[PDB]
Amino acid sequence: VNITKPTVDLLHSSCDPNAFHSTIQLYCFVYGHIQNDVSIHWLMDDRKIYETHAQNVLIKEEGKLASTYSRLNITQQQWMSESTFTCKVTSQGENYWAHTRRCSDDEPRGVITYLIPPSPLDLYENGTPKLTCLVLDLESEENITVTWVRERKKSIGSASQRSTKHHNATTSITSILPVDAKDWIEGEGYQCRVDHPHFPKPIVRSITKAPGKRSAPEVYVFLPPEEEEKDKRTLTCLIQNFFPEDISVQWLQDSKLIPKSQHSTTTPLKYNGSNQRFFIFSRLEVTKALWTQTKQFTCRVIHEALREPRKLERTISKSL
Amino acid sequence: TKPTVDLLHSSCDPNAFHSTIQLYCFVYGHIQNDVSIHWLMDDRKIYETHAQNVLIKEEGKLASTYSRLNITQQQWMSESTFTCKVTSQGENYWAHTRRCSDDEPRGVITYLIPPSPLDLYENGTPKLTCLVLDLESEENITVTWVRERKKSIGSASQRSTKHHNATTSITSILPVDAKDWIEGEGYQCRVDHPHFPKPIVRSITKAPGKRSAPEVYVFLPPEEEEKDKRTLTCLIQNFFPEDISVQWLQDSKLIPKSQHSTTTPLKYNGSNQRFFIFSRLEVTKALWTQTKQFTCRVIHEALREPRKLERTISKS
Amino acid sequence: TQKSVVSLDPPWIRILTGDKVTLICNGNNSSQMNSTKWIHNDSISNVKSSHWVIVSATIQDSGKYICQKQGFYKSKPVYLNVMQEWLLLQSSADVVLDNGSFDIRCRSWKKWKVHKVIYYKDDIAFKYSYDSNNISIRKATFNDSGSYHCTGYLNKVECKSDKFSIAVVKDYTIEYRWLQLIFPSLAVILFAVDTGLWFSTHKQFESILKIQ
Amino acid sequence: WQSFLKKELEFLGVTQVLVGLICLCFGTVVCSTLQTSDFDDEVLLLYRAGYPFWGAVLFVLSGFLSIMSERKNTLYLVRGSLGANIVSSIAAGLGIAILILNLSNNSAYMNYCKDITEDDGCFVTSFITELVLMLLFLTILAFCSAVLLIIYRIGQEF
Amino acid sequence: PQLCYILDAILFLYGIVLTLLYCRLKIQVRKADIASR
Amino acid sequence: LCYILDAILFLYGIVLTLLYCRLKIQVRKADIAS
Ligand SMILES: *[C@@H]1O[C@H](CO)[C@@H](O[C@@H]2O[C@H](CO)[C@@H](O[C@@H]3O[C@H](CO)[C@@H](O)[C@H](O)[C@@H]3O)[C@H](O)[C@H]2NC(C)=O)[C@H](O)[C@H]1NC(C)=O
Ligand SMILES: *[C@@H]1O[C@H](CO)[C@@H](O[C@@H]2O[C@H](CO)[C@@H](O[C@@H]3O[C@H](CO)[C@@H](O)[C@H](O)[C@@H]3O)[C@H](O)[C@H]2NC(C)=O)[C@H](O)[C@H]1NC(C)=O
Ligand SMILES: CC(C)CCC[C@@H](C)[C@H]1CC[C@H]2[C@@H]3CC=C4C[C@@H](OC(=O)CCC(=O)O)CC[C@]4(C)[C@H]3CC[C@]12C
Ligand SMILES: *[C@@H]1O[C@H](CO)[C@@H](O[C@@H]2O[C@H](CO)[C@@H](O)[C@H](O)[C@H]2NC(C)=O)[C@H](O)[C@H]1NC(C)=O
Ligand SMILES: *[C@@H]1O[C@H](CO)[C@@H](O)[C@H](O)[C@H]1NC(C)=O
Ligand SMILES: *[C@@H]1O[C@H](CO)[C@@H](O)[C@H](O)[C@H]1NC(C)=O
Ligand SMILES: *[C@@H]1O[C@H](CO)[C@@H](O)[C@H](O)[C@H]1NC(C)=O
Ligand SMILES: *[C@@H]1O[C@H](CO)[C@@H](O)[C@H](O)[C@H]1NC(C)=O
Ligand SMILES: *[C@@H]1O[C@H](CO)[C@@H](O)[C@H](O)[C@H]1NC(C)=O
Repeated sequence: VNITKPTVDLLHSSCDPNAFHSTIQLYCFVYGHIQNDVSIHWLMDDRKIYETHAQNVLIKEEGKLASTYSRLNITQQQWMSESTFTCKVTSQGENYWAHTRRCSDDEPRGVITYLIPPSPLDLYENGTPKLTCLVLDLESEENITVTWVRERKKSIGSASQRSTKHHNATTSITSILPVDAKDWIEGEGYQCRVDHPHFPKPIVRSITKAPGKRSAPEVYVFLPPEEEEKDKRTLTCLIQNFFPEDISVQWLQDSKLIPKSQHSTTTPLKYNGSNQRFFIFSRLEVTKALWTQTKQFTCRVIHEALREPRKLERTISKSL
Repeated sequence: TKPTVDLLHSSCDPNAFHSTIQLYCFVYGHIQNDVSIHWLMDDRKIYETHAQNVLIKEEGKLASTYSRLNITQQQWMSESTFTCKVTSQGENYWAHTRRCSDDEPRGVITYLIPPSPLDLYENGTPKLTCLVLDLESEENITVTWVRERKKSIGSASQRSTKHHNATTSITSILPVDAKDWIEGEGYQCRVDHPHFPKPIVRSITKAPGKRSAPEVYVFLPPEEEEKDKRTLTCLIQNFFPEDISVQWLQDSKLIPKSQHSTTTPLKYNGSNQRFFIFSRLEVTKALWTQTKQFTCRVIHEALREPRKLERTISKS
Repeated sequence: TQKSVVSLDPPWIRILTGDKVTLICNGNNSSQMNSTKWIHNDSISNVKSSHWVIVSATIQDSGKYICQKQGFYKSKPVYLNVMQEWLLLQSSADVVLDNGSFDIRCRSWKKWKVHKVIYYKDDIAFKYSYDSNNISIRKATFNDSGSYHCTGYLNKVECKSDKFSIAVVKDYTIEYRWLQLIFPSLAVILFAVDTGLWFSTHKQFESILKIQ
Repeated sequence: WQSFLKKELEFLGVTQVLVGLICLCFGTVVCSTLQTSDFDDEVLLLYRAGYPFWGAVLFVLSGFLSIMSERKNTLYLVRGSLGANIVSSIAAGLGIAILILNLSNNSAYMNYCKDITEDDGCFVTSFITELVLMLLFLTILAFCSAVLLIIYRIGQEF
Repeated sequence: PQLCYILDAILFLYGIVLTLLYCRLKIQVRKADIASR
Repeated sequence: LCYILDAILFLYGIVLTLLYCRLKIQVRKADIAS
């Protein structure tokens, strides 16, 4: 069976000051595909748009060939932010693309550097903490050197780096430096430097652990509410009175780990009147059939300020 | 018959040089064996069109077609008005387009803030706010308000503030009616200045989607907590849209909003959008044991009348 | 006749690499042919014109300059500084007199043009401008002395400039005040010599008085 | 009148040594502290001629030779100290002329200064003017001492 | 300002006169020592 | 502070011109009477 390449367009409407809807309609036309073998998915800056409910409309059929298009609704503020919108066309296993963006000038977009600390789960349970330096908005990956220095000692490990080409014609470079735990508890600082022959000076970002007074978190668990008898059951885990805000929460269903996409955790919120305390809420919603299978759930919390080996579990059981 | 004429156009591909902008105007459902399409720029004729009338589909007497144009980048970035002229059944049909204007001229940032549900469904006095930031000075800045149906608009209350970073901000507050905002009336805030090449126009409307009533459950303080303070929690979930207000009470007395915290809403599980929040109130030990009761009330658009729902927690 | 005056036609005393700066002697618009002596970094240069034109400044142009016209005296030296930063706060003077004037400017490097500029003096903001222009400060008093810096956006990235100290004085410091501390420092040697001679003279006279 | 000068001879040798050592001490600080490329050569004419070096050397040598000829009185240092005194007189007259031209140059510069503390130029010119004045006074005194010892030694053989 | 700058000159003159007058008494005392010996 | 240096050097000149006068009158009364 031969492979027939279709033609993919990406057209859209414009803004209207004399209107009140403030929406932009995006059209991705596909001409010359095969019947019942097409699928159009939408992206915005390498992030898939799940909550849109896009509509797919057939145009015509010419024997063994047909034409379809898909329509997307976006706001005016999303369009005016100069983000790239992509429709990905899948036909017989191959992929075809079309991109669009608001027209602008050739202004030299600056590069941004982010340095993020290791997670407490790798720090205090797994034992392999890594720092990652993220470099964004590069026109090309060539002639870019990313170096790592320390503050107290000198023996740095090997830093593996990777390059990614995005849909918005920008390149990203991420380098990962594996560090030891005890140097991070003791409080030494690291630094990531990014250089280029066209830069006047290197861009330097430094990091260390959060300074302050350490407080161990007190966690509590709640049963499903007494007014709930529907098809789903909600379980809660209130964790409060801790500093700093770096914390890790994971649920355990009968001593088996639950994936991180099955539960959500709120952003930490400060309180206690400049005493620097935080609280979060952890929510995990299961169905009635999973709840009624005599399981035994567990909310496990790992924090720096806890006593060794730095973990805390509370048990929710329907019998007790 | 009324053919549907809409104008769609291509734009910048960041992966290509893309010096040609491509204009399309579609004639949907027009009568059979008709239509001629002419293109105009800045209300003047164009004879270098090279249009290609391509047949789309045929459905009985109705038929569909489109025309295609080839313009340069500098003819599009000049912010001229391009219109496709459609002559179907003797009648004349129009469809205009331009480039979208700069929403931040001279680095001026504008926000349009919707009314709170407490003012909307309980107090009855909603207000719209147009916050204009990052100004060099107040002078020669005019803020205008536009309705949708009636020309009778309310009086705006404009005030200014100089900030710590030597920037001036202007806030304009327009009182609106609750009924018109309930039916879905749109409003506009137009900011003008002589140095602006184009005015800044911002619109707002009641948020669209499928309405869902929230479910609220209240929790007692935890049984392991016998310390100097007690913590009371309110769980509100399964509500669309995101606009909600939560209040705490002490024997029908309003606790001030600085004594409790609420979390940022989080989307859950798709495909229709639902949100959940947590409201936390921490009282002292002596205040809890004074044989009182506490309530947690919410106000939402999707609730039944009078858009208020209460959950009472007490030890008795 | 009088002392020569050396001035810059782009009068900013802090510039970046690749900038154009023109050094002028006593003052006219006439690049004369072999009539002006120029001294750079305490060394005679080969440029004998009345206008020293630098087309592209380098780090090796950051020294001291003295011009001398024919029939005139040497000039008061001026100082140039060529730096390489993401954001530079320029100035036309680092020390200014009372009831004087100076300008400041926030300038970026090599087509990274800056917007939304905020000017600070001793970590207190006093001026906001969308564009990078002159901020003229007229009728200088004692309150204008402090540390100056600026912030801005290259495209959407916030960058900060290094702090620059500008001092306002009632009179210029003239850098050679210890030279007049020589003559008392010579008198304290001469009087010590006098006392050392007096002690020996009195000892010799007291020893010859015991002989008689 | 010849007995009025035989007693006062080694003091006349001492003052030349003192004038020469003060000349060397005055030249040393100008050699070390001052960055001479910032100032004019008309103001620093006493330094570009090198006067506080050879004047110091000749004054010290003439004073030392007169002192040693007084305290030795052999018939070889006498009639050899007269040459060391007349070359010191020639050096003193040349130094007087050089200091007079430098004083006129200093006055010509200091006409064009509204104050003594305008900048480095007027201050350095004023300091060099005091140096010129109290080198001229010591040069006149040492020249008179050398000429009067020359007169005393000439009148013995006449 | 100018008064102290003038006063260093008369201080120098006083010091010069002082050492020139002390050296004469020094040599006269030494000659008395070498004559009474 | 030029004036305190002028004061201490003037005191030095006063005490040294007193001691010179003392030594001068001692040399006078020694050499006058052989
Ligand atoms: C082109 O598309 C890429 C892919 O989406 C864009 O990269 C994304 O840029 C955002 C904004 O800088 C990044 O968010 C940041 O993430 C860090 C690390 O989590 C966080 O600390 C920051 O606060 C911020 O939220 C995002 O991570 C990044 N995505 C990837 C995969 O690197 C890029 O910005 C687009 N470029 C243009 C010019 O539109
Ligand atoms: C100079 O300082 C002022 C305040 O001292 C800054 O104004 C603040 O700017 C932020 C960012 O735009 C505003 O936050 C926004 O608020 C709206 C409305 O609540 C919200 O919808 C947005 O999501 C965002 O959070 C903030 O309200 C505003 N503060 C005030 C009092 O208006 C200003 O940005 C500073 N300018 C510079 C150049 O640093
Ligand atoms: C270096 C600058 C800062 C000042 C230099 C001045 C003095 C340190 C020098 C210059 C000449 C010197 C004089 C040269 C010759 C003599 C004669 C000399 O007489 C004798 O030989 C008497 C016998 C004895 O030595 O006891 C006594 C020291 C004196 C006055 C010296 C004392 C120290 C003087 C004044
Ligand atoms: C003139 O002198 C200046 C000293 O102020 C020199 O500037 C320095 O140059 C070196 C490299 O040559 C740099 O490492 C320094 O950072 C510079 N200093 C400053 C303050 O900028 C200048 O190079 C000299 N020029 C010549 C031609 O000799
Ligand atoms: C997109 O907007 C159009 C115009 O209002 C509307 O008819 C259509 O239903 C919208 N599509 C979705 C998926 O909301
Ligand atoms: C990149 O590096 C190469 C050598 O590795 C060099 O020749 C070139 O000039 C650099 N810059 C660019 C833009 O290629
Ligand atoms: C206009 O430009 C597009 C893209 O370059 C091209 O496909 C089209 O043929 C052009 N129009 C004409 C009439 O040539
Ligand atoms: C801005 O400053 C520069 C240099 O100080 C000067 O040449 C120019 O005339 C100034 N412009 C204005 C408008 O003040
Ligand atoms: C200068 O500062 C002082 C104290 O900070 C203040 O009293 C004075 O009024 C200021 N001068 C002016 C002209 O404002």
